[PDB]
Amino acid sequence: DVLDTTAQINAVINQDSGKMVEVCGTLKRDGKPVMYVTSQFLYRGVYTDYENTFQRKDEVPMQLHIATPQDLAVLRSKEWFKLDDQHDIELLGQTLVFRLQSLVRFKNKNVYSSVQTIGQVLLELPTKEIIQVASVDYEAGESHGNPVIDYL
Amino acid sequence: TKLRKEIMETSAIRQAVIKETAIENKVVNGEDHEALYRRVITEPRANLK
Amino acid sequence: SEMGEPIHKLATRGVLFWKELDDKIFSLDRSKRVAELKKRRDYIIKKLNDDFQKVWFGRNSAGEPVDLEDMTYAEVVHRMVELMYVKHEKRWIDPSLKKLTGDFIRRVEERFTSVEGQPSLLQNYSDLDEPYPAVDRILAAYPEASTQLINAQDVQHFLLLCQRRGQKPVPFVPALDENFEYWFKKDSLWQSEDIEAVYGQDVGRTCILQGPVAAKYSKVIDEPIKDIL
Amino acid sequence: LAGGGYYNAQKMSDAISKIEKAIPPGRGITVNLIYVNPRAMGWQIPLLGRLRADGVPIEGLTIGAGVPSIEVANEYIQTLGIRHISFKPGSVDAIQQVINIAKANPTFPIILQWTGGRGGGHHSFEDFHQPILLMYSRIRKCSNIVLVAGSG
Amino acid sequence: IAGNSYSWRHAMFTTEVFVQGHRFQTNPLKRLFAPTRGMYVEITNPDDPAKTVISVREPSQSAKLVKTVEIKLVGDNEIALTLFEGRTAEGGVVPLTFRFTYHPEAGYAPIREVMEGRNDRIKEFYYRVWFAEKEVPFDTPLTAVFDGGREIV
Amino acid sequence: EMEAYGKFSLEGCVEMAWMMGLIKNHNGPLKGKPYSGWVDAKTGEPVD
Repeated sequence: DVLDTTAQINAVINQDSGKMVEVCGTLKRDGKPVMYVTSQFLYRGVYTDYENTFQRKDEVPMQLHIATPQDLAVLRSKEWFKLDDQHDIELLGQTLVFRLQSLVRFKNKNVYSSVQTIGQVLLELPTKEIIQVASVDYEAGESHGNPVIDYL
Repeated sequence: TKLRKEIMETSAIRQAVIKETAIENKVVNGEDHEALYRRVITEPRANLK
Repeated sequence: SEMGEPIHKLATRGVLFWKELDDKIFSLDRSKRVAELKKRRDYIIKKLNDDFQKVWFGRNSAGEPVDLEDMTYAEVVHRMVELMYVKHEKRWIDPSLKKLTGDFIRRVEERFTSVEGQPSLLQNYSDLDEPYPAVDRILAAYPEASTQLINAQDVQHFLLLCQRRGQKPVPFVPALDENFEYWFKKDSLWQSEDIEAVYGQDVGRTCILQGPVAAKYSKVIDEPIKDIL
Repeated sequence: LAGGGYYNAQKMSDAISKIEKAIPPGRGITVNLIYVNPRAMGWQIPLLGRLRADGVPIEGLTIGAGVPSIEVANEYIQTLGIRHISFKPGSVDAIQQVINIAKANPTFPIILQWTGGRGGGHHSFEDFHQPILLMYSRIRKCSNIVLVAGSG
Repeated sequence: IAGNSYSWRHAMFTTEVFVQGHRFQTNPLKRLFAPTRGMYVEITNPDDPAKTVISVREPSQSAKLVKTVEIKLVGDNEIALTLFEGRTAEGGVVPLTFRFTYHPEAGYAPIREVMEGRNDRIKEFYYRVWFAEKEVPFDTPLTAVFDGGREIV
Repeated sequence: EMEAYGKFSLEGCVEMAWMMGLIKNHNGPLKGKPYSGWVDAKTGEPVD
């Protein structure tokens, strides 16, 4: 085998024990990724270099069921909810899939200095079609939680 | 029955959204921040002049 | 002491009266204490008012000393400010004591409102930063608060507010109750370190600790320590 | 450093790490804890011990008003990584206490700050001279002791 | 190993507190110079302070005693605490060194440690011991993707 | 109050409720945390 070793830093956050680094590796072979070796390391000790701490989590796939014009009216009323010019399929009856990604930067181990969530809102048709009925874009700084995930 | 709906429906949405955006603030700002910035309505007592 | 232990203090006017009470008041069993305080009430009140770290929180609008129970709601909110906010420095002796005065204010509000909905005129304690200016405004929206005295209930409330956990001990004396000891000799040092706070700002009524023999060995003030050593 | 004016765990670890940063690098800090305040001294002691383990320059502890029990001191000595320990006795037998605390750890610095009746604030009813004049011999016969005259 | 002469070599094996910034730290020489099954300690030019050199030799795994630690001076007071790790990426004994100033000014903490670069300096070490390349990508952004290279099993 | 106005003010309720013995003034610890003011005579609880 011939394997091409690619890696990037998925997160470096300073826990209490020390400071930690998350390494996501991808071993490719014949141009195609074969297995991802993730890994965490611990520079143990006391750290306050919060200027460079951050994380890219893949938010848990979630399933939101619109059932009332009240429900839909709120899912639209959201700032971060951006409906698409695909089809005007009544989002009323069906349910939606929210597969999101997000990046957070820390300041206090308790308070995110800034957070951004991007994702794709999916709908499955009766035909088993998967469409990007919309997408998710939200970002704020000095946040204590993720208002998008929470809603979901 | 149409008019019945629309009215109840728009009010529902309207006051629902409020609760939503109210919750959003408790997440972003934290319990402490949002708490300490709410109109403190005084509760009446009784003084016997 | 607080704990009941012996102490060496600069025998100031205050510390002298404190010694007196050690002997006439704090000498008697917990019970018979209140009795004696009532027989010498106004004598202990003069000595408080005149030359002690802590004053008698008793004065009326006309500047004369009265019973806490004879104070008006206004006079109290005002007297709280007078005794916890140093005018010529524009600071509270501690953020907690600001909160105190602020809370009781809120109380006086509630006592004098009788319909629901009306919000507070003190929505954030940020207002009491420059207090004497804004306090008069709040007290203004509640007319009678200057007309009638504290509801006997509110007196008790006031008094429990001056004891709450997580607050600088009150800078005065609320009454000659069963806790007159706690009121009098709790937290007495801090005032020696910041005399600008003290009533009238004289050390005469303050607790400064000194050995009996190391008092002669000091003759120059404000000597750098690098030097002395 | 008079620990008896630090009610809050945060304000003590604060003003302590203000001192570490304004000091002839290598200088040790000495905190003075009141023994008849076992409430506040409850958090203070494992606070110091915890600080030292992080690097904070505390190598000296002083226990005032009351002489700890033999095993009460033994903990302090071998728990919080201090280099010296200082007791303030006030009576003839209070001294003998300290001596035994010393015989307990014949390999450890025990500064025996002796105070007399004429001290500031909390003062015994003892005379400066006759207690020392009576004990001196025994005190000396323990090498760990640093007989430090004080008061007046 | 301290001797009777009030030297820097005496203060290195006396003070258990090495000052670093405003922190104390346990004298690493305590763990380094703790008795071992067949260790060797030499003191070259013993009574000549500025020229004294201290070295240690412990038995390798199945081999004869090898060079492990060394302490000497440089640029006046800067003491060189050096470690020598045999097995590396380049099959050659790579050295790691911590630098220390020494101001007998203050008798309590005669020894301090040279801070600046310590992180980078040590990282360099590892890099050389892992890939045998002394040149180590410092300024590379963390957004960066990292190449490990082609590889045949 | 009754003869003239026809019902009790909040001030009147508290007065009646006091003499009827439905509320008594309490001033001391109540389930640990201290407290002062009106208390339900039956249920030792406090009352606003």
